[PDB]
Parts: sequence; structure tokens; C-alpha cells
Amino acid sequence: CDTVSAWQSLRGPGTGGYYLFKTTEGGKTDCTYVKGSNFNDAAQTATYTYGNLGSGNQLTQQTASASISGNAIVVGTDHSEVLYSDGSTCDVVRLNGQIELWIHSSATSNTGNLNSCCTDKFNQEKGSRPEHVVYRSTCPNLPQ
Ligand SMILES: NCCc1c[nH]cn1
Repeated sequence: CDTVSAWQSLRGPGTGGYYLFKTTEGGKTDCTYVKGSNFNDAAQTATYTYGNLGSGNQLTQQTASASISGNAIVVGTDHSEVLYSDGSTCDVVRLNGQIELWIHSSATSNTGNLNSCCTDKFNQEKGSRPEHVVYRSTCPNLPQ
């Protein structure tokens, strides 16, 4: 289960975006997501649009520059260390001690059949910490 690089994780397929599927973090807002655009492969920088479910059944949106530092995806002060990513469908990252399993928008109808490398890494790294499911099928589509 050789991981792709942090840049390959950030960029993913280069289209769509990622929903937070499971996390060790409690109190997370439903439909937490990130979506990259304006990918600069040379500089390994992108625009991130991110948010979660707000009012009126609409996703919130805030933008930030996303970049890479070592093996972490950097958004503001958040450095999310890439534990495993396939660069295509899912990522397992560590941020503020929390273990997070993110899924590409193309993978949201198969959450029981995700890349074994992603689920194995998430299950290993969370240890005895209870998981929380943040994604649901009724989450709105990502910002277009
Ligand atoms: N595809 C990477 C998703 C992500 C998680 N955290 C920051 N970005």
C-alpha cells in the first residue's frame, strides 16, 4: 500500500473534490468537504474551497491557498500529514492529532467498498478511538 505524495493527494484526479467520511474528531459538522482548483503542478499550490453544511441545505464556502510542506497538505495553519492516499479516491490524513478518512466525490456511492489501503490505514491509525461518520448521501453536491 505505497502512498502517493502529498501533492498527488491534494490534486487527486484534478476534478471533483473530497468529503470527510470518517474521523476521530467529535462535533464535526456534517458534509465537511474540500475541493481543489487552479492547480499549479510546478509550485505545488492550489486554491482550496472548503466548508460544511450551513443553513438552507447549502454548503458553506471559504477559499484559501493550499500548498505542500514536507508530507503535509497545508491550508492556513492546518498541516494535514498524508498517512495514505491513492491520489484518486481517498486519503487518510492526520491533523491536530485526529485521524481523518476523506473520499472523492466519485466514491460517495460506494463507501463500503473503498480502497483497502485507505480503510486499513484509517483502522490501524485510529487505535482505540471511537470513529465518527461525517458524510451522508443527502449532503449537497460540491461547489461547481
Ligand atoms: N485529497 C486531499 C483531501 C484533504 C484532506 N485534508 C486536506 N485535503
